[PDB]
Amino acid sequence: LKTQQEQTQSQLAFLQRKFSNQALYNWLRGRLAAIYFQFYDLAVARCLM
Amino acid sequence: LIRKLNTITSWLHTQKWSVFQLFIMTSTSYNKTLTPEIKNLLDTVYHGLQGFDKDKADLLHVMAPYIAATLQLSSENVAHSVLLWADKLQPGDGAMTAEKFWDWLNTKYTPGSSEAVETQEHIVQYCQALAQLEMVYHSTGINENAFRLFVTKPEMFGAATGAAPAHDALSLIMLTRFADWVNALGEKASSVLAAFEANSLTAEQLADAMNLDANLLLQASIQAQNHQHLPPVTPENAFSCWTSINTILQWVNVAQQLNVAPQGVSALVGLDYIQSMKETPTYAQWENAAG
Amino acid sequence: FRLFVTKPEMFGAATGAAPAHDALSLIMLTRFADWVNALGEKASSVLAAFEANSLTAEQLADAMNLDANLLLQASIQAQNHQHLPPVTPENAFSCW
Amino acid sequence: EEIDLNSGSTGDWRKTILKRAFNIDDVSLFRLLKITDHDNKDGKIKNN
Amino acid sequence: AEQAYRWELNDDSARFIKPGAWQGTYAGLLAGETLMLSLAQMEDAHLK
Amino acid sequence: IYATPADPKALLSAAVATSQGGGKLPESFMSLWRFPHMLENARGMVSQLTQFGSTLQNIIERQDAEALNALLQNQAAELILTNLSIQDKTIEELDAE
Amino acid sequence: IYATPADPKALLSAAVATSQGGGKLPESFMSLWRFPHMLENARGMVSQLTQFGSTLQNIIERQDAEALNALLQNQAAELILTNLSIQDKTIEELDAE
Repeated sequence: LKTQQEQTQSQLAFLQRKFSNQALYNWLRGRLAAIYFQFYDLAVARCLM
Repeated sequence: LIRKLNTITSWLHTQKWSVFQLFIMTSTSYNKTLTPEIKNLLDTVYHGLQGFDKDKADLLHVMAPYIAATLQLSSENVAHSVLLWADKLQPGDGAMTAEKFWDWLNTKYTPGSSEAVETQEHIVQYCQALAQLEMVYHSTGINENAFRLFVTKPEMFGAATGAAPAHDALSLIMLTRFADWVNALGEKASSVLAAFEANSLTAEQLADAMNLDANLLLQASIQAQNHQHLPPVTPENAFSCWTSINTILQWVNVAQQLNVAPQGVSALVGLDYIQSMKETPTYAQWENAAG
Repeated sequence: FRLFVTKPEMFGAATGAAPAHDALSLIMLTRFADWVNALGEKASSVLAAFEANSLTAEQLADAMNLDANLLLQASIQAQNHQHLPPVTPENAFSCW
Repeated sequence: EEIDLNSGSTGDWRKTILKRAFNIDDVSLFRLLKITDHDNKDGKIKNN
Repeated sequence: AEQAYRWELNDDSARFIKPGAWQGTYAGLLAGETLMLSLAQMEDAHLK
Repeated sequence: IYATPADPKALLSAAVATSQGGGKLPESFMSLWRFPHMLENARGMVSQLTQFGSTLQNIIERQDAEALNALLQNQAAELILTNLSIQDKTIEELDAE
Repeated sequence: IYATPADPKALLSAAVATSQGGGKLPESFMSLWRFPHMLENARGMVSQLTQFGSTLQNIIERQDAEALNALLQNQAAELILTNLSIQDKTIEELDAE
């Protein structure tokens, strides 16, 4: 069981420093959402033209 | 003080948080240091807001998703709420605003350079402060819109009305108990909180929410109004103010505990020894209460 | 890890020598890592402060949940007695 | 004997007798009365 | 494209592509999409 | 008389929604371009918009998935604690035996 | 006096971030091409860049997954060892009984 704890914590540590983070997707979605709003306004401007 | 320590200790033990976990949230220390995480926020808000016009849109609103990108798992509405709270609290050795903040970003900041203006320290604080408030939303687990109501109008949660929303152990546990109350309402919760936004929320409606008899709630509000409280309870604010709701609810819990109507609770509290120094209660009155 | 390879000086190396690749050094690195994870969440703030000479007692105090005065008195006590690597106010919290 | 079974009322010992007899508070007793008679506009019982 | 734009109108002070879409942390992902916003903006100013 | 702990309670979770609405339509512009050319131009732009759409959506769903993963590792790492304390009490029992 | 091992401590993991920033914009060039032709050329280039983007992203996420997978297999293969020994001790127990 002690080993198992060190197992799980180890996996958890992975979740921390694996390249695909919680943070990575947070910034990724944040930025892409901002750019998506701005780009919607520009494309609806086109459609209105 | 003893009452306060007892209450908060019992509450932390109840909810499995050490004192330290609470300190990092309640307190206004804010260690100033340039962490990689903060550097990343500053970068995302810098390149994000490169072109901003005070006229076209609100600063906070344009800014919201950008800081939400840096903090772990927070939505946009969450981020905005955090910013309103930030600007209300002014967290720094130098009082901070999203405006002062943005001023410093656009003015004196340069990405990927270690050296920077010492003013950064005040600003660094601001950042960790945002993260702090973020935790409060997640930690207490309040409804997102509700959290926004809290920061926008802390007044309805019994605040001074002239003050920034409270960042206290007392107010944090309030937030928790409110969240838990909403969850107790369950499916009806949206209807309830919505009604609480306007003066729409009434007894008989909260009654339909908590599966209690409407008359129980109505009698409870009456009885709360009749007796004097530290925050008084009046027909106008019985269900607009959370504090009045918590009070009236407490009347319900006591009454349901003694298996009696609020009517009985009034007689019981009437039997107070110092209060009845003025009109001494009948023996027969005591018999009535006993019955 | 990058800090260790770039400035082995800050981990007690000769300062004119290549960062150490010895069993003793390996255990140094390990006890360092375990110490960092003990810092846990504040670790970024800690390491950031360790980058400059910014890292101080009273602040590591907020990091390790210990009393500030405990660490400050600890520093005093370390500085007075003679150690193999001596400790002076200037290098007490900058050198690991 | 008129017995006040109004939700928001403290009444004669008779109300109390009804309550011990049924193990009910004033409130649920009032609902009970409403199920007894829907035309009883005021909280009165004939006691019969 | 920015330069040829700064040519077609006499305005040479036009700044439509700003650093930096690419980011050091992260793979540098979203660099491209961010750029195509800058381009889309440029086309908007040009057409108006 | 023998006290009976009674009927462990169920837990409730809140289902609440966001409401956001927009004006929102911006003032149109008159293009020196003929109809088919602007039609296909707005077409190109809109295709790029939908593309940002599917990429954004994917990003959100994957964000939520990493969240769920993190939640799992944390709560499991918590359960192993009490299980550990349990093991120690059962070996304590073996010593009593 | 009966010795009590007291509690089992929980383990902690450090969450640390990388920070890198760029200047960075390189000096512009004056192209002998007219505005729309360069607009659409640079457009083409940007779609090719983004395409590389999503492809690269996929590569990383799949890399991370194969890694997590490897860890899982390694550590399970390590638990089965102690389990095998546990079994050796239970057959030993049956021989004692």
